[PDB]
Amino acid sequence: IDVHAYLAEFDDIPGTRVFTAQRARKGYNLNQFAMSLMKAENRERFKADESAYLDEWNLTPAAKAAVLARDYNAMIDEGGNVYFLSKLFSTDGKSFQFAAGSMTGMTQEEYAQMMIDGGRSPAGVRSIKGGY
Amino acid sequence: IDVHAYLAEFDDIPGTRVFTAQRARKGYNLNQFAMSLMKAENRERFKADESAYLDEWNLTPAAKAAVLARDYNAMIDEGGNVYFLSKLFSTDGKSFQFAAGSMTGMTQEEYAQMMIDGGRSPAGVRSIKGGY
Amino acid sequence: ARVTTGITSSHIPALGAAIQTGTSDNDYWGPVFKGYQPIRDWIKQPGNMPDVVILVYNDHASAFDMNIIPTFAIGCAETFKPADEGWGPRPVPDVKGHPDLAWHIAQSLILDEFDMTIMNQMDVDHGCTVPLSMIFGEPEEWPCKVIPFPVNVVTYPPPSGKRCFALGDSIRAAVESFPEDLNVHVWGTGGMSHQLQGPRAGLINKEFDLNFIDKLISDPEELSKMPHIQYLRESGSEGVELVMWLIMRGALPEKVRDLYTFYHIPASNTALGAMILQPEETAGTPLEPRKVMSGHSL
Amino acid sequence: ARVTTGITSSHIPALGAAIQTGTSDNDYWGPVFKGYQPIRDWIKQPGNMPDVVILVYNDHASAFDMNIIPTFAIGCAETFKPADEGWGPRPVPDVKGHPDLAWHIAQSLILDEFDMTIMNQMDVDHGCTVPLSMIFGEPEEWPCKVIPFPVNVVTYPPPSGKRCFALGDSIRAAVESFPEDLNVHVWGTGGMSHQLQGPRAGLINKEFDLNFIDKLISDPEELSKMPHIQYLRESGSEGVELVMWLIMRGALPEKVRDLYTFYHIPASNTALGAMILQPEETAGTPLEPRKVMSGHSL
Ligand SMILES: [Fe+3]
Ligand SMILES: [Fe+3]
Repeated sequence: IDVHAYLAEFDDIPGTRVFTAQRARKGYNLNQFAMSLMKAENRERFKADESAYLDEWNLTPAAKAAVLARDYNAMIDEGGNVYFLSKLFSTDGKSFQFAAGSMTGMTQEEYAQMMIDGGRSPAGVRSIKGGY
Repeated sequence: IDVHAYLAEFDDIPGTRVFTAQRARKGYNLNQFAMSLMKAENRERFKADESAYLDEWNLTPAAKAAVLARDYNAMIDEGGNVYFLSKLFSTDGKSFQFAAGSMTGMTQEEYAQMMIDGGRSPAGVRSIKGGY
Repeated sequence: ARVTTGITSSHIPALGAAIQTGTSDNDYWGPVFKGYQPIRDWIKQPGNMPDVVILVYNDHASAFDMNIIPTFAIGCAETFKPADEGWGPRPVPDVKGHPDLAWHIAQSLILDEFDMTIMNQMDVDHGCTVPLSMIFGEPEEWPCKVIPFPVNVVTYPPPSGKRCFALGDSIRAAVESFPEDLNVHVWGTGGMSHQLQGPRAGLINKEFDLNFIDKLISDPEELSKMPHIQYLRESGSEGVELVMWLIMRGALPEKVRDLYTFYHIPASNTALGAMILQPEETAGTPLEPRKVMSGHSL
Repeated sequence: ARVTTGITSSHIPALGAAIQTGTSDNDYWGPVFKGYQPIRDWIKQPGNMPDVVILVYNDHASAFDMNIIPTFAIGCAETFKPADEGWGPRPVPDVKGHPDLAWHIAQSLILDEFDMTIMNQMDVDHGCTVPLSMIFGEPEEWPCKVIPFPVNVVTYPPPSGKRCFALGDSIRAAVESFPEDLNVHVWGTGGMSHQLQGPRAGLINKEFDLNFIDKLISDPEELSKMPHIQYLRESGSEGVELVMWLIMRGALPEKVRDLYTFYHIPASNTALGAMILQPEETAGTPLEPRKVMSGHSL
């Protein structure tokens, strides 16, 4: 019933940015960029010169630098959404596991081993204020 | 609550073809064609050669002939919806008052005098089976 | 954060045509424009101009073709262009939105169990801009923000009167929880009786229309129960646009005061209506005359 | 005209990529494809193969971009092409829909007060086609018709778990009023716990997923009241995809039998789950074994 209270609990979740309205309006140009890479003609033009392609989408400097550096965490900070952004790492020929592991600061090998063993435990990463 | 009894009622209204799914499926090509007249480029092409333009829309021979004859009653029998087709008569430079009167058999003048005098009366044209 | 006033206006494209061709003052159009003058003066007065207008209307196969047909949609973009309906884009200013309020309402309606479609880009057709030109004239820019709220009435079925009446109460509750103290209007456009198609085109039904106005003011709950077939039978195939007036009406309390009512036959193919309602509790003085009915047969 | 079976399945893209590259039998993928074998052998049995599948899934920003975000949509087209998600169109046959049943169901849901968006053109992403590949293998054409039913869980809020469970009950009602005697399935796709973004990517919660499976079978009405924050906190930011298992679940009666449950960790980033449920009154015999838990942690 209370939209404000419904959005505020999302802030207590560790290591997670929920794709709320405020992020969606922020990332609009960055997520529509990523959508254009569904078309093969756009993929090949983008790969021929990233920076000129990026300059047609009107990204903030922080968003464009995030793309060029392939820093998925910075891209999400500028309003990027993992499912629109999945078009970019697929353009690069990378898997969703690669992408996800590249946001954790583990090496690819450790992240793959962690999954084999059962994945990351919920213990300690449910609540910023509780600590559990 | 019963979809079949909801729709079947519509067939008791005289002079009226409600835009139900069944008409929408039948008119899909005819209405998409008319939507294309929202672009100034398409209007010029359509105008240059109508029949050639109509050939890209995969219409039935009846639907194609109704457009070329500008017979709006026959277009509606082919699934056309008046809101989509308004783009056709508008590309011709006609008004909605022209298009509606044309489907009544009335002349443009007697249609306009009837509107001025208060419009077509509902009496006798609400129900086929009931006669009112 | 407040819904102060509800307005309805018909939205026929010939009105904007009369404005563009300066025939707005001829023998046929004059009485229509004169009827809007009291609205034009009232809204301009100190304190009546809204900060934002939630504008509820049916897209006329302009923003939506046969491929994507939403029941309820809300525009959350910053800007909306006038659609090209076949004559070229209407020559009026761009409509500016209010993304913060638009997004707040969208999120609230979804949490209230409406299955909203969010639109971050779309052109606004005559359903949306004719009303603007009639109420605000021909400014260089519109004097307020506008949140377009398209409702499907083209492909059957449309939503029910009861769903519309309930959606307006939820919009109101989303407005009230918005943390800024804004003057917000809900407008419903379209109507009244008319039929644009087939042998029965030209249908007008002043008894239905005037009855509709009466009950919207005083018993909206009963009116929300009228089924689609009754609108189609009595008010013509296009008279189904009147269900939008229930969205406007549900955003006001039980007790409202009609400030001004205009009804006029004919206006192109249709019976033109327009009105202004405010919550009883906060309502201003009714206009004078309060009620005007025009046309050779009225 | 009857819903005989409810199936759920994870729709992870790396599954369709192990098939494409011929490595679906290596050591990592092998145990996954083997846990689907009892489903493939069950479904080809005469009387078990559906005429039509109503496939409920979340579009992953494929058919829908930021400009049009519908809460609930249904595909009423005759054909749907596999979307290009960055790797080129998935090399599987086009999905054949069922326009007469899809349109019957869309008209029925709107009559039942769901604000549906009708789609007559749309590409189907991995949400929809990966489960087809896992369950039907690699035929030249899919062996049945499929109605795609995309649900938003990308931009918040998604529909409540309450909304979702009620929706599956109205889908059941509309299939039962369809006058042909069709064998109709509802599938829900997605899940189970996973997180694709951020420093907490990798999150897997097998306690939450196994209790989810339990309650979905035996007390879905209670499970329907779980708020979104609990999915998010506990099963990862993409765990919210499990709301769609509730849509499948509300299309079956109160009493169901589970014929087969597979649960495996990991498959790419996620805990993979797949289940077959039938109304207890008409259920076949469960498979043997009835429940399979695989992967090194199990
Ligand atoms: Fe209209
Ligand atoms: Fe997914």
